[PDB]
Amino acid sequence: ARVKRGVIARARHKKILKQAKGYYGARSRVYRVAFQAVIKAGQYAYRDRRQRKRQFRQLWIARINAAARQNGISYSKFINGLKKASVEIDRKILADIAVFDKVAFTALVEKAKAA
Amino acid sequence: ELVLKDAQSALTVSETTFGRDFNEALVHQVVVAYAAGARQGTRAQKTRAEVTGSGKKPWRQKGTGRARSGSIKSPIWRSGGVTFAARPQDHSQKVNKKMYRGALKSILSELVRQDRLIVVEKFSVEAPKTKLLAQKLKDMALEDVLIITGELDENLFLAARNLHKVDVRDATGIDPVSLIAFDKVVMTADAVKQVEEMLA
Amino acid sequence: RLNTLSPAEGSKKAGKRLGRGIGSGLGKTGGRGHKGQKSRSGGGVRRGFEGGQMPLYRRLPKFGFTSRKAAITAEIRLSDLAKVEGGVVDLNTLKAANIIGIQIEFAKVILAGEVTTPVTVRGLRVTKGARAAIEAAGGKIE
Amino acid sequence: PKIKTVRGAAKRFKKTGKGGFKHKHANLRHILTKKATKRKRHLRPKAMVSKGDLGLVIACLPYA
RNA sequence: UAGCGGCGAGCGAACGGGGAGGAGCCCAGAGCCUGAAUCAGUGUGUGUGUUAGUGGAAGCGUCUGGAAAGGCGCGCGAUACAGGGUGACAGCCCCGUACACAAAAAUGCACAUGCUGUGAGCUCGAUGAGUAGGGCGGGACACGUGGUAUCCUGUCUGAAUAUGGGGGGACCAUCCUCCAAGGCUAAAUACUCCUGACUGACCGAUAGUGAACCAGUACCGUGAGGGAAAGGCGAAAAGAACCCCGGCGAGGGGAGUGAAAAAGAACCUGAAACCGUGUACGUACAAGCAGUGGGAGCAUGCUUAGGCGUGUGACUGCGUACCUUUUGUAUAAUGGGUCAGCGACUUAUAUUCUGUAGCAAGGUUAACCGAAUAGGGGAGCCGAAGGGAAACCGAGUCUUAACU
Ligand SMILES: [K+]
Ligand SMILES: [K+]
Ligand SMILES: [Mg+2]
Ligand SMILES: [Mg+2]
Ligand SMILES: [Mg+2]
Ligand SMILES: [Mg+2]
Ligand SMILES: [Mg+2]
Ligand SMILES: [Mg+2]
Ligand SMILES: [Mg+2]
Ligand SMILES: [Mg+2]
Ligand SMILES: [Mg+2]
Ligand SMILES: [Mg+2]
Ligand SMILES: [Mg+2]
Ligand SMILES: [Mg+2]
Ligand SMILES: [Mg+2]
Ligand SMILES: [Mg+2]
Ligand SMILES: [Mg+2]
Ligand SMILES: [Mg+2]
Ligand SMILES: [Mg+2]
Ligand SMILES: [Mg+2]
Ligand SMILES: [Mg+2]
Ligand SMILES: [Mg+2]
Ligand SMILES: [Mg+2]
Ligand SMILES: [Mg+2]
Ligand SMILES: [Mg+2]
Ligand SMILES: [Mg+2]
Ligand SMILES: [Mg+2]
Ligand SMILES: [Mg+2]
Ligand SMILES: [Mg+2]
Ligand SMILES: [Mg+2]
Ligand SMILES: [Mg+2]
Ligand SMILES: [Mg+2]
Ligand SMILES: [Mg+2]
Ligand SMILES: [Mg+2]
Ligand SMILES: [Mg+2]
Ligand SMILES: [Mg+2]
Ligand SMILES: [Mg+2]
Ligand SMILES: [Mg+2]
Ligand SMILES: [Mg+2]
Ligand SMILES: [Mg+2]
Ligand SMILES: [Mg+2]
Ligand SMILES: [Mg+2]
Ligand SMILES: [Mg+2]
Ligand SMILES: [Mg+2]
Ligand SMILES: [Mg+2]
Ligand SMILES: [Mg+2]
Ligand SMILES: [Mg+2]
Ligand SMILES: [Mg+2]
Ligand SMILES: [Mg+2]
Ligand SMILES: [Mg+2]
Ligand SMILES: [Mg+2]
Ligand SMILES: [Mg+2]
Ligand SMILES: [Mg+2]
Ligand SMILES: [Mg+2]
Ligand SMILES: [Mg+2]
Ligand SMILES: [Mg+2]
Repeated sequence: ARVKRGVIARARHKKILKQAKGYYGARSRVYRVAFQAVIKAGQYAYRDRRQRKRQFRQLWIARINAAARQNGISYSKFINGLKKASVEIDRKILADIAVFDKVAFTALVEKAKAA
Repeated sequence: ELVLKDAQSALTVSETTFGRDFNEALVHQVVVAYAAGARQGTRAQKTRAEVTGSGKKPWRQKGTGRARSGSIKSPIWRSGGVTFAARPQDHSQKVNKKMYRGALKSILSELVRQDRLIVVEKFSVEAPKTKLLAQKLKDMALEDVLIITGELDENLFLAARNLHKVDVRDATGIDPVSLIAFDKVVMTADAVKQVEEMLA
Repeated sequence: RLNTLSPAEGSKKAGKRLGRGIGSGLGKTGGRGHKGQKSRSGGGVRRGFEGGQMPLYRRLPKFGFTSRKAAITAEIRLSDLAKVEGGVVDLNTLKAANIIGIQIEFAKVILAGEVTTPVTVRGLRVTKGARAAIEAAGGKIE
Repeated sequence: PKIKTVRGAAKRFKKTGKGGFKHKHANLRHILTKKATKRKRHLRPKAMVSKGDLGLVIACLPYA
């Protein structure tokens, strides 16, 4: 028996165009172009789930290095000082304590000074 | 044995034919085969050979900027094509004698456990009238049935064409899908004697 | 109940359908490589073609001849001996039971398995191992 | 329709009990005086086809 | 399979067996005796059937809606619930349907059948010459001239004629077989331009016929010839009286029909590309597959008295499209303007292998007959033993003078 394939096409195109919804020019409107944009977007989305973790880790270290040199220590010594006193606090939090509770960040720099 | 509903006589029915285990694969195969045998398979499209058009190359190979063609009957053109046009074909398939018999035995054995099978004595309507047949199913307390008889009375047949949930047959003409499809089944003591002796 | 019926496990195998996307595994070239005579529609090569090298069935020499007498002789198995008429199995009576084909003048009983009743064979060739058995059952040949 | 046998192959081969095909050896039609006897003796008896070139033989003569 | 074959590609029988089907006679002529069997026509009978036909069963009260067959409750016919219509899905409103009856004429037939007309039983005797065969050259037979039988012949020739001749696959001799060179012949089988039913795991307007529409038309070609596109308002035209702007126009707006006029003749639904109009945010010191991860601001909704979602996306890290072909492509190699539709591993028959079901030293039927997808029909196939080129032997056998 014959199968008209008109209902199903638009179903699977509309799925894709709805993902491209937002893109500039044809990349939004036109299926052929959108399909590529949607896939490349996926590739990048996958690729940057990895880079998200790196970028933030740089960004924290920068904050900590800045915050330490206010108190008079370079990051490399500050981390080695913390690790030598078996301190387990990660970068993410150190970058938060750097910004927020500077009285608490000061005491970490003393805690690290011992070693 | 199988006791009757208006006698209580000990019918010594065979154990090897009716007391059997169900075999779903075989039954499925036979019931599929029976359906597939019901196809007539009358249908045809027409390939680029049989389409009504010229042989002529519409335009020459090179020179023109268009995409090389050599037919207005080719499947990638609007009008004329269907790459793989079906021909009228025989969809029926072989089922082995013993497979078929075994399936009928297997489905006819299951009705004893389901209690769909109703065995009866002298079952016959008085005259060719649906009014009687329709009323006499209420006393027996049935509805969607397959009546099977050895001594095929014309009176019973005539007045069961228009009745849809009833289907009358001869014991000779029992089927795989027919026994399975209908909810209840009605068999005469002669009919079961004939089926028992036929299947063996 | 008609809709309840399902086949056996591994009975139906779906079947390969070619050219239907990437996820299908096979698709774009229906499991038939890139290019060459084998990939082309109506491709491949005739039976016994080793690419211009003289094929095995021509470099080897032909031998023998088909005998006409070999087609009209049969090898009767001793197990199918006593399945006719008491113990009389000449040729036509053996032929009547559909043990050997019609146009078969000569025939020969060989050893195989089991004799119970005494069988007198006559007008028929018999094998030494069978003759020991047929006599050991009881029946005398000719 | 039915598969036709490659008749040329049917004459040069013969089916055995296990499934293999016996064939007659080559290099024994002519130019025999120069060939040593020890060859001519070993090229006389029938030989089984090697498993490498069996698939060709099975295809070109399927019926026995 | 046996054969044929640059023994390649390929082609490929017959005998014999199942069925379908059945049927046999005239002339190369004489006696007694003759219309008696036989057909080939004319009028003529019933069993009848075909081109007009007729009849042809049985439903309502409520609710919802523009409209009832619908939901809802009791019904009521069925040798009729095949099917089709009717303001939404009808067994019972109408057409029908089974089913019962139809023909003045034109008949299609098959048996009585008077009959221009045609010849039986049975004696004795005949039984198809430029022919069979041959030489040469071709062709047909599965058989390609080959060791090549057999039939047909263009050419050149030439028998014997039932105390006789042909065939039995070079050829020859006994046995078996038939009687050429003269004729007729129904059925099984092929086929559908065509006139009816009936069915589709056939299509549903780019499909299906080229052609659902006034299509083999328009149009193209000197001609042969090629050859399109183009379906649907609504239940019913009830197709918009009359006013208004306008060129006593096109088009529109009110009023009015209708259930509905973003159903108003382009008229069911009305997608996409494509072009618009408003609303929110962004955008005139900023470089690049235009996204992605971060991300303030800004515009906005919810419950709470604080958190969440949607839109936009300043700035900023990374980031050279997709396909094809390739050792290798952002490549400045190929292909694509876009969208919508169509567009590519199928079918039949054989064969081997895997799975799966049946039954098992057995398994299975084909055609076909069949109150028929039952059951008969095992003709046959395949298997149960091979070895040998083969005769032949056979749990062995081949090799060999013979095998430790
Ligand atoms: K009526
Ligand atoms: K003459
Ligand atoms: Mg989807
Ligand atoms: Mg161009
Ligand atoms: Mg173009
Ligand atoms: Mg078409
Ligand atoms: Mg197709
Ligand atoms: Mg797979
Ligand atoms: Mg795969
Ligand atoms: Mg792959
Ligand atoms: Mg390619
Ligand atoms: Mg290549
Ligand atoms: Mg290749
Ligand atoms: Mg070469
Ligand atoms: Mg037989
Ligand atoms: Mg051999
Ligand atoms: Mg070897
Ligand atoms: Mg041919
Ligand atoms: Mg009427
Ligand atoms: Mg009502
Ligand atoms: Mg009702
Ligand atoms: Mg409606
Ligand atoms: Mg009449
Ligand atoms: Mg009349
Ligand atoms: Mg004659
Ligand atoms: Mg001649
Ligand atoms: Mg001759
Ligand atoms: Mg030829
Ligand atoms: Mg001869
Ligand atoms: Mg002759
Ligand atoms: Mg001979
Ligand atoms: Mg004649
Ligand atoms: Mg005829
Ligand atoms: Mg005929
Ligand atoms: Mg159907
Ligand atoms: Mg459809
Ligand atoms: Mg069309
Ligand atoms: Mg259209
Ligand atoms: Mg449409
Ligand atoms: Mg209408
Ligand atoms: Mg004017
Ligand atoms: Mg509207
Ligand atoms: Mg329009
Ligand atoms: Mg409508
Ligand atoms: Mg519309
Ligand atoms: Mg625009
Ligand atoms: Mg600026
Ligand atoms: Mg730029
Ligand atoms: Mg720029
Ligand atoms: Mg960058
Ligand atoms: Mg690169
Ligand atoms: Mg490019
Ligand atoms: Mg460029
Ligand atoms: Mg390309
Ligand atoms: Mg281009
Ligand atoms: Mg053998």
